[PDB]
Formats: sequence, C-alpha cells, structure tokens
Amino acid sequence: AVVKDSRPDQIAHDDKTKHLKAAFLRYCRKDILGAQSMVDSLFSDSDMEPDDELDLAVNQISVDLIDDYPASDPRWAESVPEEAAGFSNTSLILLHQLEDKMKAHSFFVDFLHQVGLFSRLSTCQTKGMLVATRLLLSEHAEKLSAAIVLKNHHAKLPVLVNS
Amino acid sequence: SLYKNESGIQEPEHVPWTASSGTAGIRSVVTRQHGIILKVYPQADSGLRTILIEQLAALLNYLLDDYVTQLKSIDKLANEER
Amino acid sequence: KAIKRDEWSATDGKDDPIEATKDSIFVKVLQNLLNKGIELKGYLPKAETLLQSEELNSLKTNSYFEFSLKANYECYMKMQS
Repeated sequence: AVVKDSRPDQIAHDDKTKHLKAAFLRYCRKDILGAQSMVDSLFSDSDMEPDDELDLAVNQISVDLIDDYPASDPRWAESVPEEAAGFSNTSLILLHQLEDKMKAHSFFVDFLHQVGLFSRLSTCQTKGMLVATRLLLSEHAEKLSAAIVLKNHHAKLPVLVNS
Repeated sequence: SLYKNESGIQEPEHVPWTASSGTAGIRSVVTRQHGIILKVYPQADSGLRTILIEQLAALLNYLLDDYVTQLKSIDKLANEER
Repeated sequence: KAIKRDEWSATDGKDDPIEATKDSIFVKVLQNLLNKGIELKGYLPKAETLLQSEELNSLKTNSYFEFSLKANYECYMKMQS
C-alpha cells in the first residue's frame, strides 16, 4: 500500500533531488502514500525560515525536464542524432513526447501540492536572479506549451510550417 | 491559482522569457513586426488590412498586459526608481 | 510483404513516417482492419517482434524505413489503446 522509489545518485544535492523525483515517480505510478512518506523523510520542520536549497532542487528538476534532449530509449539515444529510429521529420510522435512532458510537469506540480512542499517553496537565485518557484514553473510550462503549439502548427500546415 | 503558496508573494525582480527585452527580446521583435504589418498595409487589400489590424491590435494588447503586470509586480518602498 | 510494396526515401528519408505511408497500401490495410473492428495495438506485432521479423529487417538499410515502421506502428497502436 506504500511504495518508495529512488533514482541514480550523482551528488548529495543530486541524490536528494533524485529521491524527490522518485517520489514523483511513485506519484505517477499512483502511490500517494509512498510519495508522502518519502517527502516526510526528505523534508521535516525543524524551524521554518527561507533557504535556497529546496527551491534549487525543484528548479533543477524543472530545468532538466525542460532542457531534456531525448536519449533514454534507443530512438531517443537516436534522438541524439544518428537517426535510423531517431527524430526523422515526424509530427505525431514528437507531439506525444511533448504531451508526456506536459504530463510530467503537471504531475510534478500536483505531486508537490499533495505533499505540501508548495507552501515551503520560496524565492531562489537563478542565473543571479531571485525568482519565485511557482512562477518559474509557469514559465517553463509556457515554454513547453509553445513547443506544443509549434507542433500543432506543423501538424496543420506541414510544408508551410516545416519549411 | 495553482501557483499560490498562501496567496503568493510578488517579488518584483522576475524575468520570464516572454518578458525578455532587447533586439532578440520580444519588444524589438514586436516593434519590427508592427512596422512590417504597416508596410504591407497600403499594398494589402481591404480585408487583408482588416486582418492585419485585428492581429496587430491583439498583439499590442498582450504586450501592454505584460508591461502593466510588470508594473503592478514592482514595488517602490525602496525600488521606486526601478 | 504488404509493407514491402510501400515506397521509402531510402538511405535517410525526408518525409513524415505517419503522413507519408497513408498513400502506401499497408496503412490502407490498417484502416480496413479498423473498419472491420481489428485493434492495431493488439493484432499488429510489437516493435520487438517487428524487428525480429527478417523481411522487416532486410530493408533497414534505409534508416527512414525502419524508423517509419516504428513511428507509424507505435502511433496507430496507441491510437488503438
């Protein structure tokens, strides 16, 4: 009734970030209790005043999800150009990838809301700029929406839009 | 509505990519597009010109919305100059 | 054999796997199957068995060929699911 996930550990900050992303993975696999237990384990109140690191981890999650260049399954390791199953002028498939990334961002916002770290989110330095986490999510999702929209325009007038 | 901790706190220093300015920034791009629409306009037909004016009007509407939201985000207690 | 009748931009393509195969016979077979009621996701072999098939693996010298195989099969399979 409770499942707790983990993801590859590169750094300590990367490890806590990947543990949060794995709690997201549990959320995606329909497990509220496991994700909530992992969020309780990774975050607990020991006096509450702003710190940059929680915002940093959520922001790096979002930056990875938006700046991702597919490499995972062989067609994505071939999305990385060596196409024989890589990206070779197809509209619906990449629309589906955009759909799944929209799914990922939406489920991540929902996961954070249902675990309750949203109220603990704060303003973080980014490229030297202090930014609100929720508005940062808005901006990244609007970039993804722009990608979806260009894909739609391709699907509507391919030769025109692709040219 | 989803992006609210309690009701949210407006930190005036906040630069969305669509709020970016400069030559590649949205502002110069929309200015040049305005100019191009205007250059087309005398040579455009009547309905062509009509579609031009509604499209350009909507674009300027959105840009002014951007600036107004920026202004409402900005505070002045120390940052009146920004 | 049905796929073999189709045409391909060989040795790297320049077309959409989805839209380009509509004029090909095999996709028409797919719509006929759908009209008769056959689900492409379940009755059209998974990409595993597709690439297991030798007839399907004899024309992979066109990267676009096998790519388009995969793209179209997955796309319409998922439209079925």
